[PDB]
Amino acid sequence: RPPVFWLQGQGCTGCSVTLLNSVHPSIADVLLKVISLEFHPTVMAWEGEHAIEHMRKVAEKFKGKFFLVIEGSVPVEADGKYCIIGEANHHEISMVDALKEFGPNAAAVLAVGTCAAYGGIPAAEGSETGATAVSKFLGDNGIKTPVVNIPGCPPHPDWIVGTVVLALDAIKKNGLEGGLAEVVKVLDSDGRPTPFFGRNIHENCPYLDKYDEGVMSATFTDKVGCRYDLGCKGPMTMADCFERKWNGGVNWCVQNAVCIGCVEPDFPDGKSPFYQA
Amino acid sequence: GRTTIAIDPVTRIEGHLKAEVVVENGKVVDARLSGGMYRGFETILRGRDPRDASQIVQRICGVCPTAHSTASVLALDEAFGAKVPNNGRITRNLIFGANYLQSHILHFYHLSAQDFVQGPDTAPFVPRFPKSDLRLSKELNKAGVDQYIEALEVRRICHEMVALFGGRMPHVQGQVVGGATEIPTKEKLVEYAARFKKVRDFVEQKYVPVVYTIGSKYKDMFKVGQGFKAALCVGAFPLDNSGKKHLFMPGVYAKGKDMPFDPSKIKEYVKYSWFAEETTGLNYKEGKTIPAPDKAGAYSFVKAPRYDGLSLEVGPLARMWVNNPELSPVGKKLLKDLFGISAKKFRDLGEEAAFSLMGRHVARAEETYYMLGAIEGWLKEIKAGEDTVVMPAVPASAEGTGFTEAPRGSLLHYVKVKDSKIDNYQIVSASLWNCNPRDDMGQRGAVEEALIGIPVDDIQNPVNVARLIRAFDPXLACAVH
Ligand code: SF4
Ligand code: SF4
Ligand code: FCO
Ligand SMILES: [Cl-]
Ligand SMILES: [Fe+2]
Ligand code: NI
Ligand SMILES: [S]
Repeated sequence: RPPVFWLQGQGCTGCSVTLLNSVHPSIADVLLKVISLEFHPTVMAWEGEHAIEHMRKVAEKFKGKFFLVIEGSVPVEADGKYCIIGEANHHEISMVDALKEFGPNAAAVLAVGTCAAYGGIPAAEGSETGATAVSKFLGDNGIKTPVVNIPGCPPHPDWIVGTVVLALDAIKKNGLEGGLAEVVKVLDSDGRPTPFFGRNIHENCPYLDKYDEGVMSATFTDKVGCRYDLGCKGPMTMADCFERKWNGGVNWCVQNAVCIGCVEPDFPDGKSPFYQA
Repeated sequence: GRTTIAIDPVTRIEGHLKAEVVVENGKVVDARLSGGMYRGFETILRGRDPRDASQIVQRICGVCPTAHSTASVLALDEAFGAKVPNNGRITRNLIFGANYLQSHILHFYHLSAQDFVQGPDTAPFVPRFPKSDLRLSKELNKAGVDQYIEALEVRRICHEMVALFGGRMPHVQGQVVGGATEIPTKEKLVEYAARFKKVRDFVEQKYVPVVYTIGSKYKDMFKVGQGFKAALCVGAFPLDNSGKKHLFMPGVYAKGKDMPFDPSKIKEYVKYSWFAEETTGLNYKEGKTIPAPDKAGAYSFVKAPRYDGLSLEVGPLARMWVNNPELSPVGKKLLKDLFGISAKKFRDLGEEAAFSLMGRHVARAEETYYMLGAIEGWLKEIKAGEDTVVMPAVPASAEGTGFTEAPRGSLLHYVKVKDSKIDNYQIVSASLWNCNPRDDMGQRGAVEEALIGIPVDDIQNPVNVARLIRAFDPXLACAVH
């Protein structure tokens, strides 16, 4: 079980909650059998300066071999004062600082959620914190650590867990450098694992017949027609929600209402207004 | 003889919180809480189609998104003039109430229980404080761990209930201005009730008992954490279409006195918050959010809300105290057996014990039980197949306010629409009421004050600082937004 540090910047913790909803494997199995989640402020036992010190002791022991999950975007305005994630040595730690410290020494960075991957809502029109995507922030600072984007607001648990297993199985078969190269090969131009983001929702939507017939729902509660006029962004969205659906398979956005394109890099503004085409 | 302790991050909460206390003669004598992360939803929302708000604002928090969804659609309902169908009112209650169960179960087991239970000998359950003050027997402790692990599946099932009519979770698609987007079918109501049975059983047989049990091993924790002993409830879960009967009814409790809830008496101070000096003292209808991250003297991105100048707390304790319902059966039983206390209604714990570190865990477990009956009712009240939504037009100019109770306390959204776009949007959230800094008058926030008097007999293992905080179930993403 490789060591994993989970750092939260400008996040809503939705990435962590969706992971707790993992079915196969259960979250208990992921934690106890797949990864060693050494730092995670929402669920870990210790606290404060000691939790940070523990992470540093593990980071220094496993330099170059630990995996760094980043939730939320990184605010660069005001010298990082818009996201303080901890304090050690009477020294406040910003997300900018923390990412410069640990980013270089990770085997890989998993930017989970649209905020970390692409900037998302904290980076949208009207914001003023300098919210920055992880891959951009690292490049801007000369950090060459590979980044895998697992977007979505939130991602499906299978997308996060699935990508970790994908990379761990690659690394077992081909070693660290070779395994990560095999991973990059299966990323699309937006950094996303094609197993989960390789198919367009609309092209696979069960209401595609109604769409072509031009039969549109006019009220949300009308489950016969296509949802396009209500605002469905399925036609511009790459995810497998039509197949694996959500929360143990009980529903998904297009059946219930509309797709809002939460996995795409221009979320939210490029997918807004949500409730008109 | 004064020692200052700083804890950043406070873990097993949601979001970014620094706690700084001064310890004197083995007790906290001063406290400051800093919400360290800001996003600025109230400015981000400006200029948008108002209907977008009921998706955007959920991203305030991924633990309680259905609460922000609810407050937003209620505010939009008033602004748009939308008459929500009766069946949609019930569907909303089913969507939202199911996350009350998830959030309360999540909090006690996966955030709070490690305060009292030693987990397996692997990360993230180790390492921890050498002297963690973990008092439980080997037998009860393993029961703790067994229930923690079971709670993982139970809370996942709660989100399955949410998603059945809500579309997915976190971040529901199923609540919009005008009602609910998916009519409950008989088939999916069975799927909802099937899961509800499993959660009910876990709540009645495991969660409520273990809170009383574990508390009995920590009776000193009922004698600290009283703070201001002042509470707020704004009402939640409409029981009719008149807007006057609710599962939790509004009310304020302060200085031993019950008083009605008047929202014009809410103001948000910013002297010790990182916002422009000129924006202080505002009611939410005139609220302003101008970040000032370098402003001297400030130490938090959380505004300081005050009710008529009062610093109040919110949450299950606040609601159960204000509403003073009947206690659960097993609560009466175990208060008798394990604490030598005779009680029928929630206030029979008395003010000192209810307003305590461990009392707030008790209030949360009791409320979880209380909610079981509400949901059962709505599963009977709902009419499979009946329409749940109206499709209202966007108003050119309007305002609305949505009031509800999030799992962690009172929540309101206010929206002002101008030119068919959002002109102002102001959020007064639950952990805002609990985890705020001093107001312009130097009065501390609710948890800042409740920390006063907490025991720290071992400055190197100061476990009671964060234990007290966790009893309030904080969510700093909600508090700052
Ligand atoms: S517009 Fe939306 S609902 Fe219609 S076919 Fe495409 S994905 Fe399906
Ligand atoms: S259906 Fe659309 S909005 Fe819903 S989770 Fe998938 S990509 Fe996101
Ligand atoms: N519950 C929840 Fe979130 C907070 N605090 C809100 O409101
Ligand atoms: Cl909620
Ligand atoms: Fe606010
Ligand atoms: Ni929250
Ligand atoms: S929350």
